[PDB]
Order: sequence, then structure tokens, then C-alpha cells
Amino acid sequence: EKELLEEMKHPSRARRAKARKRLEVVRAFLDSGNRPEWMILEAVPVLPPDLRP
Amino acid sequence: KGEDVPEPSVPESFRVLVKELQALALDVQTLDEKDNPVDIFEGLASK
Amino acid sequence: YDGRTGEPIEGPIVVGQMFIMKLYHMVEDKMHARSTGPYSLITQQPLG
DNA sequence: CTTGACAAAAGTGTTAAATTGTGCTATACTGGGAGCCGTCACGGATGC
DNA sequence: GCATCCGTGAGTCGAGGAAGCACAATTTAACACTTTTGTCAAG
Repeated sequence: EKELLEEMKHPSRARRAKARKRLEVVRAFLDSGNRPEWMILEAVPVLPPDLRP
Repeated sequence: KGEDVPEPSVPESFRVLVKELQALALDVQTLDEKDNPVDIFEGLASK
Repeated sequence: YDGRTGEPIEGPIVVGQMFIMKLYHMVEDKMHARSTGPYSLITQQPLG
């Protein structure tokens, strides 16, 4: 986030536009408390049998 | 019995949706006014 | 003439012979009512 | 309330079928197969 | 700016519902027996 914020001062609009998009995702993980590595599955949930009868 | 119908409860379709969102690895939780979890499964799914 | 009063309709009417068909859509086959009955497997909602 | 025969009513224990799981074949074999094709809107993202 | 790509969207009820075999390992079935349970008449 600190690096992205520093790049938010770049004169180019594309650079700041890209930095904002990255930092919006970074901010979401920081605020919600989720971990980015949770986007990779180690255990797969299995639906209850009655919902897939 | 000649009585008025009771108050409804949570539909079974919403419970199916919650379990299907959990089957996608998404933690969907119903909370109360104080943000504490509220169990809509009657304790039948709490280990 | 009007069969209820016996008085004529106040204006001449177009009366003739026409070929009319009874179509396959009958209310006997379409009236349906349900209070309770079968329900679905997964959603438990009433069948259709 | 008991009190002793009784009889199924059931359970425990082996045994043998009947079913199920698993390993094994020695000439030489060495890179798949089916789409094929009449829509139009939009974002949004990238190739730069 | 710019094309080119992919992705998402496009009304509602109803009615139509091709190995084969060998053998070992496991399970199921059929006895056998004993051990409850349920009745009985009493007493």
C-alpha cells in the first residue's frame, strides 16, 4: 500500500489509474481482514448430499 | 384447529443458498444488531 | 325482437348464418386448484 | 402382589458359501479428434 | 485513439415427466446354541 500510494503522485494519469486499481484491491484485503492466499484452495468444501440428491 | 396462522420463519431456499455459497468457499454469515453471528440452522450444522 | 320483453330492438340487426368452430382449449382441462401437495427435492417448494 | 413352568423372541457364535478386490499376461506396437456454421448490444481490458 | 478481443445481457404465466482368469480377502447367509421376554396358569 505504501508503494502504491507513492506511485499515486505520478504525473501520468495512466500510472495513477493503474495504481488506484491495485490499491483498491489491496485496501479491500486490509479492511476486511481476509488473507490473499485464501484465494487458493487447499481444502474443497463438499455440498450436503440432500442438495445434490 | 380454528386458530390464526403463526409467524413465518427463514425460508428453506435461503438455507440452500447459504450452503451453496459455502460450497464455493465463501463465508456467508447472518449477524444480529450487535454483529454477533446468528445461527439459522437450529444448531444442526454447528460441530 | 327481444325475447325478454317482446319489444323490437330499436334498430335493424345483422342476422345471418355463420360457421363457428369449437376449439381444443376447454376450461375443463385448465381449471386447477391446490391447497397443499407435492414439494420439490432441493428447494422444498411446491411443484408446478 | 408373587411364583414357578412354558414358549417364542431375540441374540451370540461359527461356517460356508457368495461376493468382491487384486495381480497378471513377454513378437512388436511410441503425438487426438471433432468442429465445420446467419445477432446485437454494450462495457472493459489490453495490444500497443 | 483505437481497433480487437472477450464477457454478459436480451418479458411473464401455462403445457409438455469392448478381456479372462486366477486367487486371496471380505461380506452375507445359515446354521447352531444360549438368553432374554412374554405368558401363563396358578398361588
